[PDB]
Amino acid sequence: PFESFLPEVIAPERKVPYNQKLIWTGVSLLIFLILGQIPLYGIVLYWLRAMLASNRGTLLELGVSPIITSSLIFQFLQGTQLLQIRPESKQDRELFQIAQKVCAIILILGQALVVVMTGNYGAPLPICLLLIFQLMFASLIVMLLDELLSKGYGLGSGISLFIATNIAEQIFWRAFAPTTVNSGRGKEFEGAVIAFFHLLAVRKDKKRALVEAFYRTNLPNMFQVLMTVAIFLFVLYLQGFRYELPIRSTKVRGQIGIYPIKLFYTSNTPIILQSALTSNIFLISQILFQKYPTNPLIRLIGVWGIQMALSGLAYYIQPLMSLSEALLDPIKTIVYITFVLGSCAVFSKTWIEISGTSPRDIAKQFKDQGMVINGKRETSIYRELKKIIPTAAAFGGATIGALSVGSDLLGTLGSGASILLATTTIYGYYEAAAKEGGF
Amino acid sequence: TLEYNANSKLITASDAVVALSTETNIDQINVLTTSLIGETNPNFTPQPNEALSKMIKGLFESGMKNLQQKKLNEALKNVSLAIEMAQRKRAPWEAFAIQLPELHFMLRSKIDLCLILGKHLEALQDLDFLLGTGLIQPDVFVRKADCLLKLRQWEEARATCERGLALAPEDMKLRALLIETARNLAEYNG
Amino acid sequence: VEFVREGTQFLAKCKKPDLKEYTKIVKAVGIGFIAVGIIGYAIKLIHIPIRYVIV
Amino acid sequence: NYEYDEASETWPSFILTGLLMVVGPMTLLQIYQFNEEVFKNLNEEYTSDEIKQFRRKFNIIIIVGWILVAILLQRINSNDAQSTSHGIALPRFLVDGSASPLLVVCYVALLGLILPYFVSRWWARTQSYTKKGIHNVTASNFVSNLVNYKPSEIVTTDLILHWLSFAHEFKQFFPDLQPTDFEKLLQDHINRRDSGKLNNAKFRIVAKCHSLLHGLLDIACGFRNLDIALGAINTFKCIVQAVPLTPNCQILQLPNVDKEHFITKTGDIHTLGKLFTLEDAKIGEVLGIKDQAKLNETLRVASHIPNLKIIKADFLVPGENQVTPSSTPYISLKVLVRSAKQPLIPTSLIPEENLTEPQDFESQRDPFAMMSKQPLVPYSFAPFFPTKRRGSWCCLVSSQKDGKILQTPIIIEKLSYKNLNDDKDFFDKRIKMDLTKHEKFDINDWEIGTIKIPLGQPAPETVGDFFFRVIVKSTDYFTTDLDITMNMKVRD
Amino acid sequence: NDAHDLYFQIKEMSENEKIHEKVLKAALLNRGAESVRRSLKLKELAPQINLLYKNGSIGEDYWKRFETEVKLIELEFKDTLQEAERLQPGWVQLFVMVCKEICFNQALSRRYQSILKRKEVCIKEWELKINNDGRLVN
Amino acid sequence: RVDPLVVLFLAVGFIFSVVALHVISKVAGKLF
Repeated sequence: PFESFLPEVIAPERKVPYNQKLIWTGVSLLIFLILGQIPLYGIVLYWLRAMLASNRGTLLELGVSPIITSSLIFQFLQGTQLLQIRPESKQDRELFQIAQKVCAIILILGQALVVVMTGNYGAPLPICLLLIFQLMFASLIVMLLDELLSKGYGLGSGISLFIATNIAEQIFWRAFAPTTVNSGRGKEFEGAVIAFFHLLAVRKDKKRALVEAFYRTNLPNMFQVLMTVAIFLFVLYLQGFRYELPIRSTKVRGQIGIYPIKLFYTSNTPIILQSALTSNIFLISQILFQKYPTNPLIRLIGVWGIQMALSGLAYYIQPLMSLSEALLDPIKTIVYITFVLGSCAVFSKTWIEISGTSPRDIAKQFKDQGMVINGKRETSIYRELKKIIPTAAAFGGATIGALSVGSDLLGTLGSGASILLATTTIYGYYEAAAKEGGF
Repeated sequence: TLEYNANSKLITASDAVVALSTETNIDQINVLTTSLIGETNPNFTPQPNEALSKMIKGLFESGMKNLQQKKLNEALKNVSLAIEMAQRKRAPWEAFAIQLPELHFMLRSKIDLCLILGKHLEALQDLDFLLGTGLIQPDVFVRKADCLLKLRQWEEARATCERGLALAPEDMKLRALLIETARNLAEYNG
Repeated sequence: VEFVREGTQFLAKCKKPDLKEYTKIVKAVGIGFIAVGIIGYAIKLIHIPIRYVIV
Repeated sequence: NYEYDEASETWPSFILTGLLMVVGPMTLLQIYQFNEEVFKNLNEEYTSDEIKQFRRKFNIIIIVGWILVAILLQRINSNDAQSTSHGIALPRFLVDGSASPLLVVCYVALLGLILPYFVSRWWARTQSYTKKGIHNVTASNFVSNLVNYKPSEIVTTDLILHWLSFAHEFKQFFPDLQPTDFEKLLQDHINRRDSGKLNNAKFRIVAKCHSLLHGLLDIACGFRNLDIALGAINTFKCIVQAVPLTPNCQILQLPNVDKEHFITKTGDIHTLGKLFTLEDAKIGEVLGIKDQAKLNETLRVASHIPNLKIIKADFLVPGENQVTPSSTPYISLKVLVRSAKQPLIPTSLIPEENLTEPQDFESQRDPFAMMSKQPLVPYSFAPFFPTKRRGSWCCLVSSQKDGKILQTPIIIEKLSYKNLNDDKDFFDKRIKMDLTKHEKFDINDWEIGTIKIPLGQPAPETVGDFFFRVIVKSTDYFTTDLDITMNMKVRD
Repeated sequence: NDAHDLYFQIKEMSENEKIHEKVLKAALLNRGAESVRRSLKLKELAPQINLLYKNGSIGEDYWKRFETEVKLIELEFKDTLQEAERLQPGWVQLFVMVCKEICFNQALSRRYQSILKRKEVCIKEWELKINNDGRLVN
Repeated sequence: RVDPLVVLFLAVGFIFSVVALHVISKVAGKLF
C-alpha cells in the first residue's frame, strides 16, 4: 500500500436519475467512438484486435488493453488470496482501486513505448515524442472515461459496453456497407440490404435478381441477416428462463421475495474461455508446424493446408462454417459438437466452483442474511441448492455452446459469441433499469 | 438604527419601521438590562430569588382563598396578576427547571378557574401553550376536548380526544367525550 | 440420457417468459441494440470521407 | 485507396436504400395505428371564457420519403448501366470538388461548438432541478423558511401564500414582478378577484403552484412537522377551489352560490350531508338561486364528490398473522367512497369477502399489485383552476407519542368511484325508509376501494401497543377526510 | 436574521457616546444565548437535513452550505466566548450555564407572549361571535 | 477532484487539437 494523489472522477453522493445516466452513457459512447476513428499524426494480431475491440493505425490502437489486463491480473491476485482483502474496512477497497489505476498507467506507458520502439512506424525525436504523447493521452482518456461510467454516471461497466458497441457496429457494417467491389462482372455492394435492393432496382429481372441476391455465395446476403435476427430473437427468448425459488426472512420478519436463478448462470464466461483456448492452441500448432516442417509428432498433431489443418487434431477442432463441411465429414462434426459442449459444460462447473457462487457459498450467504426456503427447513437449503445450481449451470453452458455452434454452422453475419456478449450486456442493462424503475 | 436612553438606560429603535426579530431582541436586551440593574452581584448564580417567589406565592394564595369564598372573578384576576409578575419580574438567568414547574402549576389553576367561570377561548389558548411547551397528561386532553366541544370545533375535538385515548386508554371520561363527539359529528353531517 | 432427463425436469420447473413480458423485453433490447448499432455505423461511415479530405 | 462515385451510379441506390429503411417501418406502424367521469362535460359549462381562451392559447416525413424514393428510382432507371477494385459509394465532388473544405469545417463546427454548448446547457438545466420536480432555489428557500420558523407562530393560509410568493420559478416567468405582486395576485385568485391586466400571469402562477405546494409538503414531512403539512393541504384545497378557508367552506366551493344571502340567512349548515338533509326545493330556497335548470346542475355537482369512510384498518405483515419486534409491516385501509346524499350502511352488511386478504405467495410477495389495478380518479371540478386536474389523495402518517410526521406522504390516485354514479340514486338520505331492505339494494354491487401504505420504518424492538395516526385528506374538494388512530399490538 | 450585529452596533455606540456598561454585558449574553439556541437547533436538524439530502429532494449546494454553517456557528460561539472573557476576567464557566438557561427562558417567554396574537387568529378563522369577557354569543 | 464536464471538455479539446494539427499540416504541405 502507498499514498498517491492521482486524478480521479468523484462518484455522486446522490443516486443519479435514469435520464441523466442514459445521456451520459450516450455521450461517453460517442466520444469513445470518435476517438477510435482518428489516425495519428507523425505516421506515414487480427484475433486480438477483433476480440479486444481495437484497431491499428488510430488513436485507439492500445484500446482497452491496459484496463482489461490490469483488471484480469488484479482479479487473479484476489482469487489466489495474496492481497488479504478485508471487507470490514472502506480503505482497503480504495487502496485496491487506486492500485488498479497505478498499474494501468504504467502498463499504458510500457505498451506505448514498446509499440513506438518496435512497431512498423520507423526508428526516426519530436516525432516519436508526439506519437507517444498522443497514445498515452488517448489511453488515459479512455481509462478515466471507463472509470466515470462505472462510478455511477453510466448504466454499468465501460469495457463490456464498448465490446458490445464494436460488435453491433461490425454487425451493421456487414449488412449496410456502402463500399463497393468491382472484379470483372461489375460493382457489387459489400453489404446485404444495400446490394439486395440495388440488384432489385437495376436488374429489371425480378425472378432472376431475387435468387441472384438471395444466395450470394461470395458475399453476405439476406439469408444470413434473417438467420442472425432469428437467432437474436431466440437468444432474447432464452434469456427469460429462470428458476425462482421462494424465500422468506427470519431475522427481519415480513420480507418476502424470490431468488432468481437464470439459465445463463455463468453469463457468457465458459464460451469465451473455450474460444480463447482454441485460438491459442491453434496458433501454437500453426507456429509449431511452421518451425518443424515434418516430424512424426508434428505430422500427428496436424497437417496445415489451404490456413486450415487437415488429417490432424487441429483439423478436428476446426469450427464449422456451413452445412457443406457438415455433410463432408460427419465424424469431425459429431466429435467437434460433443467436444465444444463438454468443454463449455466443464468450464461452467469449474467457474461456478471458482467464482464463489457454489451452492455452499449460496447457503452460507443465506445463513448470513437469515433467508430460508418457503416450505423447507434450515439444514436442507444446501442440499436443495446442490439439486439445482450445478444442473442449472451445466445446462446453461450446454445451451450456450449449442447456440454458438448453431450460429457458426448457419453462417450469421457475426460470431455467436459476439452476439451473446452483446445481448447479455444489453439484457443486464435492461434488467438493472427495470429493477430500479425508470423510463 | 436605535436610540439609547440615559436615565432609564433603555435601548429603543428610533426607526419608523422595524422587523419582528429586531424588536424582540431589543426587548430581550432591555429585560436583561433591567434585571442586571436590580441584581447586584457581578458573577450571579442561576439560583432563583427568594423574595420574588415569596410574593408570587402570597398573591397565588390570596387568589386561591377567593375559591373557598366562592369568588371566581377576583381569584382569576389575582392569579393572572401573579402569573404576569412571575413572567415579568423574574430574571432570565434563573433556573429553568425551577421556573417552569411553578409556571405550570399556576397555569393549571388558572385554566381550571377560567374553565369553570366560562371564559373558553383563553382556556383553550392556555392548554395549547402548556401542551406545546412540553407537558402531556390525560388531565389536559379532557379539558381541551371539553373546550373545543363548547366552542364547536368537532374535528379537532375528536382528534385531540383520540390522541388522549392513545396514551391512557383506561380513562372513563375520555371515552364518554369520544362518544359525545362522535354523536355530535354524526348529527353535524347527518 | 439421464442428464437430458434431469435437464428437462429442470426446464419444466423454470418460469418461461409470457408474451406480454417478452414483448417489453424484446422492445427494450431491440431499441437499445439498433440505437448503438446505428451510432456505430454512422460514426464509422462519416469519418471515411473526412479522413480522405484531411489525411 | 478507394474510388468515389465519379458518374453518380452507386450513391443514388445507397441513399434510396437508406431512406427506404426508415420510411418502411414508419409507414407500417402508422398504417397499423374504466372510471366514469361525470365532470368532463359539467366543467366546461361553468368555466369562464377568460380561462378557456387562456388554456387554448397556452407524418409528412412519410410523404417526402416516398416522393424521394420515386425520384431516386426514376433517376436510377434513367441511367445507362483479373484483380479486384474496391470503391466507395460516396460521390467524388463531395471529397474532390470545391466544397472539400466545407465538409471539414461544418464537421469541426458541429464537433467543437454544437456538442459542448448543448451538452453543458442540458447538464446545467438538469442539475438546477430537484428530483421531486422543483428548482433548487425554491427548495432552498422553503428549507430556510422552515428552519427559522418560530413554533409559536400559527400556520395559516396567508403564511403559506407568503412563503409561495418567494418561488424562484416565478421570477423566471416574470423577471419584472416582485414577491409582493405574487402574493397580491394569489390573494385575488383565492378570493375570486380580478387582476385587471396581469390575469395571464395570475393563471400561470396558479397553475405552477401545484408542484411548488407538493414540494413544500414533502419538505415539511421531511422536517417532521404536522401543522405545516395540514396547512399546506388546506391551502392547496383553497387554491384549487378558489375560496378562502372558512368554517362553512364545503358549501361555498359550490359553483353558483351567493355569500351575502347564504351567510346572512342561514348559519347552521356547514357540511354537505347537513345540506342534503333539507328538501329539494328547500335547498334552492336556502342557497338563493331560484332556478330549476340551474339548481339541477349544482345538486348534481354536490352529489358527486367523494366522501370517505373506513371499514377495516389494521397493520399487516406479509406472510404472517401478527406483528413481531423489529418487523416491517404496512398499513391496510378499507375505505368506502360515498356521497353525502347516501345514508350510511352498517359494517355487518359487508360480505367479509372483500375484506379478507388472499393467501398466495404471488399475492403476499407484492401487496401493492392488487392496489395498482384500480381505475384512476376522474377529473376534478375546478372551474376556476386554469388547467384540468384529476383527483388526488395525500395520505400521511404521524406518531401519537409526540405528534410528529415519520414518513413522506404517499399520493394515491388509483381508486374507483363506482358508488357515486347515478345508477344507485334510490339510496337517498331524505327517504328514511330503511333502504337497506330495498329491492334495488345489492351489497355485492357496492365496490370497496383499498389503500395500502408502506410504513418505511420497521417495528420497534420492544413489545406492547404503539399507537399511530394516519390522515387521508383530499386535494380538490372540501369533503369529509379521514383522521383515525391505530395501534400495533407487538406480541411476537 | 440574527442579533450578532446588534452587539456590534451597541459596542460602536458605546465607543462614541459613553453608554452604560451593563448594556454591553446584556447584549453579549443575548448573542451567546442566540448562538447556543442556533447550535442546538442545528444539532437537532442535522439528521433530517442529511436524510432529505440523501433522498435527493433538497439539492446539492444547500447541503455543503449547511455543512459550512455547522462550523460557522461554532466559530461565532468561540468568538463570543473570547469576547466574554475579554470583557470580564474569569467569567467563562458561569457565562456558559447562564446563557444556556436564558436561552430556554427567553424561548418560553416568547412562546407565552405569542398567545396574545394566537388568540385573535382563531377568532378570525372560525368566525366566532365573542362579546366581552371572552364569552360566546353564538 | 475531476468533474465529468471537465472530462468532456478536455476530450473534445484534445480531439480538436489533433484534427487541427492534421489540417494545418495538410494546408502547409499544399501551399508550401
